[PDB]
Amino acid sequence: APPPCRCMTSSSPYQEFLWRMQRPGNIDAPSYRSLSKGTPTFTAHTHMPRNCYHSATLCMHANTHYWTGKMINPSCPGGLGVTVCWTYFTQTGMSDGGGVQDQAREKHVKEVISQLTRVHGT
Amino acid sequence: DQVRRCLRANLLVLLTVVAVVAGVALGLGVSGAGGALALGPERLSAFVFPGELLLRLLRMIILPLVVCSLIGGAASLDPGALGRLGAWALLFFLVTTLLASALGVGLALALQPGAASAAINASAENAPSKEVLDSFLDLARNIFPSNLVSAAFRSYSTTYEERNITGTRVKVPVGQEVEGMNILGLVVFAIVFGVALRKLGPEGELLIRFFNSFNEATMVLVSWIMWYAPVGIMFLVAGKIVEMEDVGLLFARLGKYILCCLLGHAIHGLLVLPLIYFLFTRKNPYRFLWGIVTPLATAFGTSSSSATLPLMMKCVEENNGVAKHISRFILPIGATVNMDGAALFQCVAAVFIAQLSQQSLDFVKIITILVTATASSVGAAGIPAGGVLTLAIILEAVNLPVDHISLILAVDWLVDRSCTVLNVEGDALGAGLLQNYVDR
Amino acid sequence: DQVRRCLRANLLVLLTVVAVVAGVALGLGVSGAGGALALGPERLSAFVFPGELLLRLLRMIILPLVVCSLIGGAASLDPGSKEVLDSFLDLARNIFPSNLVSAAFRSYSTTYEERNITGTRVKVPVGQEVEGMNILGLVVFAIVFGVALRKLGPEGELLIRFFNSFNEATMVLVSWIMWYAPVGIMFLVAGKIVEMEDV
Amino acid sequence: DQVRRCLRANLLVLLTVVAVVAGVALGLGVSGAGGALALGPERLSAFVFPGELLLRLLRMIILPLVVCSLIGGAASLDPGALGRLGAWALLFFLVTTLLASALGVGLALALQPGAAPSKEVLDSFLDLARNIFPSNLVSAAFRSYSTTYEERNITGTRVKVPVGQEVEGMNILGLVVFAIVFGVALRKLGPEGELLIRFFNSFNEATMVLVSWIMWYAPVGIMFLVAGKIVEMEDVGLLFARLGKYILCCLLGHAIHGLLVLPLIYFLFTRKNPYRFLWGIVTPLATAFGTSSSSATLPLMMKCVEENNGVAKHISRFILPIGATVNMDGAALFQCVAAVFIAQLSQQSLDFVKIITILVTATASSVGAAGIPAGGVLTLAIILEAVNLPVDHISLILAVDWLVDRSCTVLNVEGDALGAGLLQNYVDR
Repeated sequence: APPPCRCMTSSSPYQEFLWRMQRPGNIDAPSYRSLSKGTPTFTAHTHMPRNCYHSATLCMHANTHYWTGKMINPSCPGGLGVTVCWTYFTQTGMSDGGGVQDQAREKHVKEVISQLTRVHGT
Repeated sequence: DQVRRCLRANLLVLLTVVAVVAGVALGLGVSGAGGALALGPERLSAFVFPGELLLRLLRMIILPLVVCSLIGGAASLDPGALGRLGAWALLFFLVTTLLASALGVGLALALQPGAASAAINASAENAPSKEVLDSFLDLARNIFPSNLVSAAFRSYSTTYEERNITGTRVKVPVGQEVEGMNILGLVVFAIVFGVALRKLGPEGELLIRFFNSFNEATMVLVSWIMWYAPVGIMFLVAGKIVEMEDVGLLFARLGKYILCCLLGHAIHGLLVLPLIYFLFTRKNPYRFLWGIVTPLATAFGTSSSSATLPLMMKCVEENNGVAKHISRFILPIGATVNMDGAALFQCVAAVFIAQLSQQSLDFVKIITILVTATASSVGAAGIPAGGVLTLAIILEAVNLPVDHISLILAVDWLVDRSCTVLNVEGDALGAGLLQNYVDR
Repeated sequence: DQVRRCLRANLLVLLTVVAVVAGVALGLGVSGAGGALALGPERLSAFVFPGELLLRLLRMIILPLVVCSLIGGAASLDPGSKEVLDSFLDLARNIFPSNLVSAAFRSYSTTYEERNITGTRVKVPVGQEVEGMNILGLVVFAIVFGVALRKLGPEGELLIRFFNSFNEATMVLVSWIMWYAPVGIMFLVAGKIVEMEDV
Repeated sequence: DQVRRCLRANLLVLLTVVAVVAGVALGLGVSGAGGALALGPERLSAFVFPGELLLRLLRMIILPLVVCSLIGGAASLDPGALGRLGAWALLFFLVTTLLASALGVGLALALQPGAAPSKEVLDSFLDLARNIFPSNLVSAAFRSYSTTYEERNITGTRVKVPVGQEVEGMNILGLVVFAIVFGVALRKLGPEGELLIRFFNSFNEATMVLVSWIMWYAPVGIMFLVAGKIVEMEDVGLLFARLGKYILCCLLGHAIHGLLVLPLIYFLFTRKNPYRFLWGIVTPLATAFGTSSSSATLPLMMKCVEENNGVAKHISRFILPIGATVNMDGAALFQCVAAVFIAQLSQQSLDFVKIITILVTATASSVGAAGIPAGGVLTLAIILEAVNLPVDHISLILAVDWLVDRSCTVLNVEGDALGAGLLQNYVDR
């Protein structure tokens, strides 16, 4: 039901180098090995703060749900004004100050509470 | 009258315990005669706001207090003596952590929380995991923070870039600085700056006077906040009881896990640490506990060891009078290093998760889960729900399923408070042993 | 001459008045011959840049000039869209900022969204510590810290002298900045007259 | 024998040089036995971690060190004398940067190595001016300013308007300016500012103690940095066969500027031996080559210039922090050579006006560049947009960026130290 994701890697290595150089806490220049090469492919981040996107929507790729949106800060992952994708859940024990990943986390735990209470009732 | 003098002397602790009791009663009354549904979300926010105000007041004080106290403590003692004292403190911290972890594993194996497992009750997707080596590199990076100002409000954490889902996933790791105070890096920098200041001389003397005066002013602010603290504790307890839904129904099958966690915490806090204190100092541990009641209740209300650190420092300073330098050097380090209750929680939770999925525990698995719990308790954040990330690292290291993590987050709100109480108690008891040792 | 002394002593206020008049004249000159749409926003930004520079210089000194001299005043007096509830809660949260360093460059605010799409369209308020600079929390902390220094005996005298010297240095920077000001007010006035049109 | 005593006296120099050489050797040996393909990701990360640890250790202390040292240096001299010294310092910096840019353009033209939102150069200059005067000191301690273009008008009239926002960085230039102004103001006061002067001097001395401990740790981090950078290569043969002329241009320009031009300037203005000064500052040069950042080697440069060479404390603590940001000859030569190489790649002719714009924009970019690894790559986009013919395919410049960046760092820190020595002699006269 969600639309397919259109979240490709950087078209040029220079753009990837530029956005990875301006990330918070950057300490060293990224290596040329770590930069994406060849034809662009689907990519997804495992964490994204809420202050990087105005809004996020669900998308489907390989029968897996992802969040998609447009970045508003060059220091945010993916660059500036680039449509990027990130996972439905963030890393365990990690928070992004609200946002879609957190809202998914509380949604899942409340679903667990509801079904476990129903199990108790039975 | 003697009773009047007794209440006047112990007025704060009686106010704190009455505040805790009244918060429990008010939460039960509001939940029974209403709850989050009878009154709207705006009324719920207005009801729970004073506790948030207390938490913000306690969080405002942490940074200058920790920095100034550690600078003064490191600059007030010789480098060799400071190194020996730190070695003894770390030995005590790891010994207590191993004891708590072993007790938790033993209780979880004896009582079998996950034996029944109900009806599995797990699927949407799988949350991303963090590698063990990446977590240790993150800890080593948080030590010696790259930016001193940026470390005051945000900390480094590694993320991953899931590339080529159909194309032989590689999971390239990329790191960034995320929100959350970097306590450990500030602690390390303060200790190093203090020893450098002592190595300097008269210039170090001037800077020592500056930081000591700043610490004294911060203690005056702590004294002012400690009087408002009972109301915030009451409202925290009441709001957290009201917000959480359908009491008892959740516990009817989680009772074994809750009993394991709280019984381990109670045994470690009433039979292990007091025993160590009595065998090393020959004093009464329960007098120390009576002195430190209200930091313990503050920790229970706030569920954050960092938030209750100033109150614990003050109560250790005035009552059961540990000297200022040794207390102000020991308490900040243990507030981010010594976490016995957290380790016991993570061991019990991991064993319960393993028993949920019907997996063997053998011997080497138990040994490595104990070692990883101990080695990952250090460097964990003192914020509420700070043990979830370390538990996830433990689960990744032990090769256990992660999808049952939602059951741990289901009821962690109370046991996390118990963990905070145990951690601050371990801090205070370690300070007591070190003070008794330096008295001799 | 007495008139020469009057001109020399009150140079700053007359320079400010002349700067306002010249800024008005330049604004009408640009908005007349040439045209305000000929240069466009790209050149308008460079035209109004000195005013932005003056504003940046004024904003850079707010935090020390407040925190210092508020600690000074408090320690020397000596004993003798957003709803109403959410705005009040934001004001209360900004008074106690919960992070001193973070309070210097951002402030708490409440934003509404429809994330809870289940059932009716319920507005769920969330806070995210938006970009600000938070006068209130720094002012309250500085006053409280000054009172605490006053409560301390001779121990806080070193801190009082430190903050007083910092305030004096900040005042020196203020005096230096206010000499550059007339160019800033001139260009700000010219930009405001160019941007709008009422004649 | 005196050999052991000499080795003990020069243990730091020997340790750092051997660390660099052993890093090169270890990188070559590991690359021969697998080239990180046998190592794998986790082992590769564990191998390259100690260099990152050294970099974080050196970046931890740069802010308080720069701030306190600049306050103390600015408060140690009269405003007229400090103004004259600063005017001479910026004149020297401008002349050296222009000479480096001209040498880079000429050498790239002679050897011919060649054969997405935009950013206006006026907006880049305004961003530099805004970064000179920050709007928030605490915010400027960990982030900088950059402009952004967005379409906010109607779709019928689509024009790019510039909006401002804060990007991650360190904004060392604004903090440098504020520290200088604060020091001048503190000396303007009488006995009132003496307490603050003593406070900042004590804080700087403690930071120097941390500097001593970190530089004693440094050689292992330098070795692992060099080894990790060498290991990360993919196709050495094809990369060299493609970029050999460009690498030769950059390295030859750096060597000519650092071994002939700056020593000649120092000898002409001082009538001394510049190579004795270079021998004094070998260790910070090796640290700059190891870490590829002028800010990380700034404390070691200040200590070596103060101790090994006869340079006054105030002169060094005032000149070196400024030159570590605004005086970047190696970055200028890099950017000029890369711009000419990219222009020759696309078969675009460069007449006199394009060369003049390249020189001016390279000087401005070197002023605006940051002392961080691969710090000169970012302003190459500004220069290319200034020429506006070389569309930004800087991806071909990379994969050899670490070595040339290290050479740029060496040239920059050398120029800073030589200027400090020249100004010290001019003050002594």
